[PDB]
Amino acid sequence: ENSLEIEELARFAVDEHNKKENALLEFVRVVKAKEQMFSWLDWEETMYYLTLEAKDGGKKKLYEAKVWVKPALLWSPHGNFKELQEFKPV
Amino acid sequence: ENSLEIEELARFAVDEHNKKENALLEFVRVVKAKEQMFSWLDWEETMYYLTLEAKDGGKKKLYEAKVWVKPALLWSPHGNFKELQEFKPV
Amino acid sequence: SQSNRELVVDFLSYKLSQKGYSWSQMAAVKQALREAGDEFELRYRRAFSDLTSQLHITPGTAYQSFEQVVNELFRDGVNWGRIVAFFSFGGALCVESVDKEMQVLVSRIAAWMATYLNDHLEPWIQENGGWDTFVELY
Amino acid sequence: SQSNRELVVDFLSYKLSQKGYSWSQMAAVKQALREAGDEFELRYRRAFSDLTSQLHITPGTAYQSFEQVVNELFRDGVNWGRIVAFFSFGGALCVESVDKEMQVLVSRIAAWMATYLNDHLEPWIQENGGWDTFVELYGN
Repeated sequence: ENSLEIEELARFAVDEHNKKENALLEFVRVVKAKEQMFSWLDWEETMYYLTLEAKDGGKKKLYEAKVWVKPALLWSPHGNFKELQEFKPV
Repeated sequence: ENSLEIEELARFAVDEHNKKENALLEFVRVVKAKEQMFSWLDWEETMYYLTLEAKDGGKKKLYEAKVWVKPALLWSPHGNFKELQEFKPV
Repeated sequence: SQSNRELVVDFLSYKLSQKGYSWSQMAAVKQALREAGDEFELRYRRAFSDLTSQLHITPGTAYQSFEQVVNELFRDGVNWGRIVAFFSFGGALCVESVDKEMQVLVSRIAAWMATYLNDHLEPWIQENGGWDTFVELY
Repeated sequence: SQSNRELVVDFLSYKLSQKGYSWSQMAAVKQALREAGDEFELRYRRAFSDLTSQLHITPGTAYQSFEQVVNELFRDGVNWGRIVAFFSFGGALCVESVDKEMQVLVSRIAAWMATYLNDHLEPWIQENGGWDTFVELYGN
C-alpha cells in the first residue's frame, strides 16, 4: 500500500523523540495520519500530522507528532529528509 | 523646591496606580525618597524610589513606588514625561 | 549591471551586522542609527508623537516649514539624541507621505534632511569627533 | 556631503520597510533577500551548517575553488531557493573570515559572489522574470 510510507514516518518520530529526550518509548502502531502541502519560495515541503500508539513503561499510550519532509539541499539529486517538528502526548 | 517635586511625583504615582488597578487610594504624605540618574545616549533620565502613606479605604498603609522621568523633547506645559514603574505595599 | 553587486554588498552587510561585525565604517554608522531610532521611537513614544504632530507634508509644503520645526528641536543646542530624533522625525514624515498614496514627496523629504544635516548639524558632528563617536556612544 | 545623503537614504528605506513600503524596487529586492536568507538559515540549519563546512577560506583561496563549491549547489537545477542558499553561503564565509581577523577577505568574497551571479546565474534570472519575480514569489 501507500501505508508503508506513513508507518516509517511514525517510527522515525518515536526514534527521534527517544534521541532528543533520552526516552524509551516503544512504537506500537499508527492510529491516524493526515498530510498537508506547504511551499517555501519554489521548494515543496510536506507536513505529516500523525497520531500513534506507543508504550511508556509498558503502558500503551497516544501521541501526536508533526514530521517535515523537506527537499535535500546538497549532492543527492532530488532527495528528501525527515525532521521531527513536534512530538506530544494527546 | 526639590521637596515639592518629590510630592508631585508621589501624587502622580498614586493617581496612576489608582487608574490601572481601578482603586481609590487617598494620598497623604511622602515618608522617604531617593533618586537615580540614567543615561540614554547623551540625554539624562531619572528614576525615583518613593515611599508614601495613603488611605486604603480609610486605613493608612505604607507603599513603595518607582517613577521613571524622561526629559521632554519639544517644550510642554507638563514638563517632563512620567511613567509609573511599580506600586506595591511594604 | 551593478545590480547584482549591490544585492551582494547589501546582503553581506546585513549578515555581518547580525554578528556585531560590519562591512565598513559607514555601515556601522547606518546600523547604529537604525537601532538608536527604533529605541527612540519606543522609549520616547509620547515625545516623538508630539514632534510628529507638528508637521504634515503636502504637495505645497516648502523647506522653510521643515526647517522651522527642526530649529525648534535644536533650539537649546545639538546633541546625539536630538540628531536621532531628527532622523525619526524625517522617517515619520516619509512614512506619512506614503500612507497617503503620494510617494513622490519622499524625495523632497530626503533632500530636505540631507540639506539640514549639511548646513546646520555637520559642524557640531565634526566638532564632537564625527559619526564614529556616535557609534561608540550607542 | 554624499555620506549624509547616504545615511538619510538608508534610514528612510528602513523606516519605509517596517510599514510594508519600499524606497525603491531595488530596496525591495534587498529586503526580500534578507528575509529569505534568515528563513533559509533557520529552517534548513543543518543543511546550511553542512554547506558552509565545504570550503575552508584563507588568503590563498582563489575564485575557482569558490566557483567549484557553488557549481556543485546548482548542477541539478537553478531555483530561487538555491540562489538564496548561495547568498547565505557567501555570508557565512564573510562571517568566518572576520571571526579569524581576516576582514581583508570580505571584499574578495563579495567580488567572487558578483562574478558568479553575472557569469552563471544571470541567464536563468532574466529567463525567469528577473529579481521582481523573486519579490513577488516571496510575497505570498
